[PDB]
Amino acid sequence: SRWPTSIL
Amino acid sequence: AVVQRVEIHKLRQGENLILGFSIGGGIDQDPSQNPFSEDKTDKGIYVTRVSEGGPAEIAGLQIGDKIMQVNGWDMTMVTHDQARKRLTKRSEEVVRLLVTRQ
Repeated sequence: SRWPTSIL
Repeated sequence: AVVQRVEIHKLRQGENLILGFSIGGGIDQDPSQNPFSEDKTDKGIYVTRVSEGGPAEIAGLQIGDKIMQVNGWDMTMVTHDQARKRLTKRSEEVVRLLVTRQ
C-alpha cells in the first residue's frame, strides 16, 4: 500500500 | 548476513524476458515499511516474492534477499524504478546478482 512491489 | 552470488537465466514470455521474482525498496521509498530488512533505515532493494519454478528460484534467489549488485552495477543507492530497469534490460538474458542473506 505504502510500499510498492514490482514483478520482474 | 552472508554473501551469495546467483546467476539468473531469464525466461522468454511473449515479447518479454522475465526473472520470476518481485522487488520492494529503493531510495525513494519508505524503509520503515520493509518487512524483510534487519535495519529499518535500510533503503535498499529487497526480494519480496519468488515464483515457484521460475528463473530466480532455480538460480537460488530467496525471499528477503538484499540485492547489492546486478551485473556489476551498484543497487544500494538507486530508486525503485532504476532497480526495476536495471534488472529488466531486454538485451540481457543472463543477469548475475550479488545479494546478502540473513
